[PDB]
Amino acid sequence: EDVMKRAQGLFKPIPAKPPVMKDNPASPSRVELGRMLFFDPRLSASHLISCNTCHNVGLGGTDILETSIGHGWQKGPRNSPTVLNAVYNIAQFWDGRAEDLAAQAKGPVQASVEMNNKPENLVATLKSIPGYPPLFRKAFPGQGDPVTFDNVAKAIEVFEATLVTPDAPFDKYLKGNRKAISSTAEQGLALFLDKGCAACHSGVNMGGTGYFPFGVREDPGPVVRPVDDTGRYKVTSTAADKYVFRSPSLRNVAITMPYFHSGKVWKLKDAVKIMGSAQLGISITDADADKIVTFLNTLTGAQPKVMHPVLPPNSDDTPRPVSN
Amino acid sequence: EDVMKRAQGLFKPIPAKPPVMKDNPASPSRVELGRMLFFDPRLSASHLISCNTCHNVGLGGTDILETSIGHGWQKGPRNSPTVLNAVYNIAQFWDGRAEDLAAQAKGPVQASVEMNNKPENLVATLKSIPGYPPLFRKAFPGQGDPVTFDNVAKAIEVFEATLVTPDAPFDKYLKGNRKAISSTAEQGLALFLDKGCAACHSGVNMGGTGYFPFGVREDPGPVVRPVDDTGRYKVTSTAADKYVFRSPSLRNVAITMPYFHSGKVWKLKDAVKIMGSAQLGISITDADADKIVTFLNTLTGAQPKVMHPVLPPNSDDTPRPVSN
Ligand code: HEC
Ligand code: HEC
Ligand code: HEC
Ligand code: HEC
Ligand SMILES: [Ca+2]
Ligand SMILES: [Ca+2]
Repeated sequence: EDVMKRAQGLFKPIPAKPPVMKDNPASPSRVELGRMLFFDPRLSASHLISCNTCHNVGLGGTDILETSIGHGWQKGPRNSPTVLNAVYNIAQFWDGRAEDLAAQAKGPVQASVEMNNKPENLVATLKSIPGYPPLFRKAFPGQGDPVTFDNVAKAIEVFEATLVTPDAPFDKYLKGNRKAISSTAEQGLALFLDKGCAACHSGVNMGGTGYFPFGVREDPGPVVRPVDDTGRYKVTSTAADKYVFRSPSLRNVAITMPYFHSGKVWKLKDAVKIMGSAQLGISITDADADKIVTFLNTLTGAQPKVMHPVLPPNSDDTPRPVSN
Repeated sequence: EDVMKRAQGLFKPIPAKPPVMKDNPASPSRVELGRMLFFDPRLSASHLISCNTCHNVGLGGTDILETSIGHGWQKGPRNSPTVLNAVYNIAQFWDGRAEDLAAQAKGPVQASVEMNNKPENLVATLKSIPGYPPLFRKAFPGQGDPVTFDNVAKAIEVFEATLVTPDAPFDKYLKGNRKAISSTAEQGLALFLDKGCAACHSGVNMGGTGYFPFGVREDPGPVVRPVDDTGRYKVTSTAADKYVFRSPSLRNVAITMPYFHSGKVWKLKDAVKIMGSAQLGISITDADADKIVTFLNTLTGAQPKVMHPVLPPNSDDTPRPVSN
C-alpha cells in the first residue's frame, strides 16, 4: 500500500505486445524468419551452434553454465545473459557495446569462441538453401537481394522482440493485486527498496537501464570479478569506465543462474549478499537475503512457448560445415 | 498401375497413430516427459548437449554433419541417423546393437564422445530439479522412486514413437493416388524396383528391416567404407558379419544428407550410384540416378511440429556442469 505504491512509482510491468523497433517493422513474415534463424545451427561455421544453444528458450533464455562454450568447445570470458526481455534494455551485452538487438546479433555470428562464422560464409550458406531466399523476400520485400548479414540481424531482432515474459506475479502485483505476491515476497520488496537496490534495478525491466561499477563500495574479489575483465573500459578506453558493467534486468533472475558477468556465483542468495556488500557496503542478514530472494522469485514471467522451426533443407551447393 | 500395384505389394505408408511399445504404454504424461528429456541438455555431463543437438527436429531428425560432434568437440566414427520413424526399424543403430528405442537411449547418455554422462550423475541431476520428480510420478505412477535411468529411456522412447512422418507424397501414392507423385517420380520408382533396391529397402519404413554387407558386389573404398568400422562384426564377433550394417530407412532421405554410416557421400545422387555399384554390380546411368532421386524425394513426410519444452529450472543442489 505504502510499499505497493512506492513500487508502482519505480517499476513497470512487461507489456503484452512486443515493442516497435525503429527502422525495423515487424510482420508475421519477418518475425517468423528470425525464429527460424534463431534456431538454425547453420548460422555457425560448424553448423552445430544456434542462438538457442547459449540462449535456450527452454532454460530461461540462457545456457546455465558459468561461461558459454561454443566453437571448438572454447569457453568465453562471460556468462550468457537471457534474451528474454533483452529488448527492453538500453544497450546489449554486459558492457553495453551494442546499441540494440540487430547490432547485437552480428556479434555471436562472427565471434571465434561462439559461432566463429564470417558474413560472406553465412550469406553464401543461406542463399544455397532453397527455402531461405523466398522467406527473406516475404520478410524484406522490394529488395533485389534480401539475403544479407544485415537482414539476418533484423529478422532476429524482431523475433527477440516477441521474447518477453509478461504476467510475472510481481507484474500482477504492480497492476493492483496485493495478493499476487506473498506476504514474505512483499517484505522482500520492502527490503529491496529500503536497501537501495532499485537505484540500479528499476523501470520496466528491473535493471538494464545504466552502467555502474561492479564494486561501488568493496571489490568483490578476483573470482567474482576477474581482474582481466574491466567491463566498459575495453569499449571506451575511459579510466572512469574500469570495472563498470550494465546493471542486468532481474526479470527471470531465479531461473538464469549462475550470476554476474563472470558466472561464478551460483546461488541467487549469495548474489544478493554480494550486491549488498559490493554495491552498498552492507552485510545483508541471512533472513533478509532470504526475503529478497523470495521477492526476486516473483520476477519470473510466463516463458515463451516456442515451436521449434522445421528448417528448410540444404541443397547440394550448401557450404560444408567447418569444425576446426 | 502395373507399377503402383507392384509398389503396394512391397511398401506400406507410415500410420498416422504412434505404434504401441511393449512393456511401455504411452500416456500424455509419459510422452510429455520424454519430450522434455529429449530437449534437456542436462541429460549430458556438460549440460550443453541434448538429443536435439544431433537429431535436430528442425533438420530431419539429424545433425547434417559427416559424423556427430559431442562432448569436448569430439567427433564420433558415425553419421547420426534420423530419429524420425526410427521406431519402425527392427533394431537401433547402424549395427542394430540396440533392440529398441528404450535400449538405444541409454547409449548416447553414457557415450564419451556424445553426452559423456553416467547414470548416477544423470539421476542425481534429475532429482535435484524440483519440477522433474512430479513429472516422473505422472509418467510412472505407483513407483516409490520413478526417477531412474530406465524411466528416462522409457519416456524418451514413447516420445520418439510420436516422431513419425506420415503423408509423404509416396504414401499418398501407395494409398491409391497416382497423381500424388510426378510421372518422373513414378519412373524413378520403376527403376528402384527393377534394379533390385527394394530387396533391402522395403516395408513400412523403406528400409530398416535387415542386415547386409555394405559391398555385396564391390568394395565401396576406404573413404565411403572406413576399413576400421566393420559394422555388425564388432557386435557379434562372427566373420560373416564383417562390414554388415542395417539397411537404413530411406524415409526423409532427401533431407538427411550426408549419407552412409561414414557420412562421406553428400549427394543423394552419388549415394544412388554407389548403391548400384556396391550392392548390385551395376553402373546406374546419370539419367537413371536422377529419376531414382526424384522418386526418393517423394519419401519426405510431414515433419513433426514440436513445441520447444519450457524446462523446469535447477535448484541450488543441482550438480555442476562437467566440461572436461
Ligand atoms: C544467435 C545469433 C544469437 C543471438 C540472437 C544472441 N546470441 Fe548471445 N551471448 C553469449 C554471451 C557469453 C553473451 C554475453 C557477452 C558479453 O556481454 O560480452 C551473449 C550476449 C547476448 C545478448 C545480450 C543480452 C543482454 O542482456 O546483454 C543477446 C541479445 C544475445 N546474446 C543474443 C553467448 C552466445 C553463444 C555461446 C557460444 C552463442 C552461440 C550466442 N550467444 C548467439 C546468439
Ligand atoms: C540490493 C541489495 C541489490 C540486489 C538484491 C541486487 N542488486 Fe545489483 N547489480 C548491479 C550491476 C552493475 C550488476 C552486474 C554486475 C556484474 O555482474 O558485473 C548487478 C548484478 C546483480 C544481480 C545478478 C543478476 C544476474 O543476471 O547476474 C543481482 C541478483 C542483483 N544485482 C541484485 C548494479 C547494482 C547497483 C548500482 C550501483 C546497486 C545499488 C545494486 N546493484 C544493488 C542490488
Ligand atoms: C538423447 C538421449 C538421444 C536420443 C533419444 C537419440 N540420440 Fe543419437 N545417434 C548419434 C549417432 C552418431 C548415432 C549413430 C550411432 C551408431 O549407429 O553407432 C545415433 C543413433 C541414434 C539412434 C538410432 C537410429 C537408427 O535409425 O539407427 C537413435 C534412435 C538415437 N540416436 C536417438 C549421435 C548422437 C549424439 C551426438 C553427439 C547425441 C547427443 C545423441 N545421439 C543423443 C541421442
Ligand atoms: C538400388 C539401386 C538402391 C538404392 C537407390 C539405394 N539402395 Fe541401399 N543400402 C543398403 C545398406 C546396408 C545401406 C547402409 C550402408 C552403409 O552406410 O553402411 C544402404 C544405404 C543406402 C542409402 C543411404 C541412406 C542413408 O541414410 O545414408 C541410399 C540412398 C540407398 N541405400 C539407396 C542395402 C542395400 C541392398 C542390400 C543388399 C541393396 C540391393 C541396396 N541397398 C540397393 C539400393
Ligand atoms: Ca546468469
Ligand atoms: Ca545422413
